[PDB]
Amino acid sequence: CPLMVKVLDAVRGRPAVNVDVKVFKKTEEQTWELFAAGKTNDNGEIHELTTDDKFGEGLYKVEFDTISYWKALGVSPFHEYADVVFTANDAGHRHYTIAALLSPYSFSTTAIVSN
Amino acid sequence: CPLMVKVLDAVRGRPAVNVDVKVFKKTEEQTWELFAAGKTNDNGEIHELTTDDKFGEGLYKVEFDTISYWKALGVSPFHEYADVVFTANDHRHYTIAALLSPYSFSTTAIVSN
Amino acid sequence: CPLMVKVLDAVRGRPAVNVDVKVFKKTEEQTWELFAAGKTNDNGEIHELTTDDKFGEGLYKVEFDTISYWKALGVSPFHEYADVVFTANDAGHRHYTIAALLSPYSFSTTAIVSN
Amino acid sequence: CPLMVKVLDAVRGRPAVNVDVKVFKKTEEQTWELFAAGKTNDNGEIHELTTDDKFGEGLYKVEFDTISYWKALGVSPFHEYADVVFTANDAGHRHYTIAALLSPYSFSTTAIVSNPT
Ligand SMILES: [Zn+2]
Ligand SMILES: [Zn+2]
Ligand SMILES: [Zn+2]
Ligand SMILES: [Zn+2]
Ligand SMILES: [Zn+2]
Repeated sequence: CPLMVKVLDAVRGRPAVNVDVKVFKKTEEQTWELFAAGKTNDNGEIHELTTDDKFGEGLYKVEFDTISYWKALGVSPFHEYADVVFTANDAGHRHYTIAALLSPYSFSTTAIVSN
Repeated sequence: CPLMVKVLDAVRGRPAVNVDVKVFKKTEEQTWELFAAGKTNDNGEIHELTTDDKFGEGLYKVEFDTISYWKALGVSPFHEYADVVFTANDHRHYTIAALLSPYSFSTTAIVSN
Repeated sequence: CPLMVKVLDAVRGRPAVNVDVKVFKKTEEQTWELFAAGKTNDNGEIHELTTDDKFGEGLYKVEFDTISYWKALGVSPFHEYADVVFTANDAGHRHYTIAALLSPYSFSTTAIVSN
Repeated sequence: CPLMVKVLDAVRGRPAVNVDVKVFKKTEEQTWELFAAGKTNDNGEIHELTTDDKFGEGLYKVEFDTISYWKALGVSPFHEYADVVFTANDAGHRHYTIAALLSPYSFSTTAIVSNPT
């Protein structure tokens, strides 16, 4: 599984469950085309997402729908969403885990890249 | 000054100097239109990014060009760039703080009156 | 396994391997007594730090030896070490994961608590 | 001013006001002696914490009382407190800002170190 996410909620000290996650890929026309999608499970992870075959070289954007996550818990957050944009698989085959730590007015995102 | 940025480098423990920062604003055509731009100074701040008059209600995107920042220091980082998107319903002042590491990016919003 | 750690290196985008982790527990005499110790593996995890039986109610301190970690990579960091202090198991039995993200001049810590 | 703190609350997007802060310094006897203390103001800063004269070489610990901060806002937090320990002024005279970002189950800290030339 070459693209994973792990989302944690810094307010509750729990994985963030039901965070809608879209992955886009940049096209020759310089637009973002929807590549993959899911919802974080009980562990704040998205199983599947894509495959070594269908992945490939290019520029990807992983978007977490943070505003819906917070609003559903009665919190009024700052950000519309949290993006991670990066070039993938251009210097040999890697696996990417995108970790996101969520607070209402703050976010962090960290990439773990393996071989 | 109603929209500020403060950028820190977590590797050096110094403000991040010369980080290209673009601010966009969402339009009725559903596109991002360039609204403001600058480069962080010696304190990692951009000084007069916009003005109370020009900065109305709407949806804004602050973009930090992190890949250039790092590459120029001989580091090969993870992110192409780092976006902060939010709706200003202001009257309020917004500081976007970013902490930069090669494989991690952290952002906090400070909102005042 | 009721007390886990997960340590990531924000410079390399890799789990932080060989970080010395000591766990202390507060005593009646108001001192810290050494409770457990380990070194992060290839995934930045310590695997069996204590056990449900030995890990009771009280005040604990998890210490990461960050200065040795960085110096060994030729970096001269800011912090001597990074501590996480917390009360555990006082409102019923929980499992605790302490996540740390390391940069030379910055450290971040998050707790994940489950039932 | 050679030692500042700046404390932010990640839940509110506001400076964290009235965070109790203590600074300790390590002694020859291997113990922590209280060196300075304050409460964060409206900007989450404590300013005149110490002075270039009083603040020499050594090992210091800056402690934020996060549990009181949160409890006073009705939040039951995870950490008892948050410590930042570091050696200061051993390679020439510097100024230190310790920035802390607080969430109920998460704590983040960054050091900004400058050379007053
Ligand atoms: Zn593979
Ligand atoms: Zn876009
Ligand atoms: Zn158990
Ligand atoms: Zn101690
Ligand atoms: Zn001085």
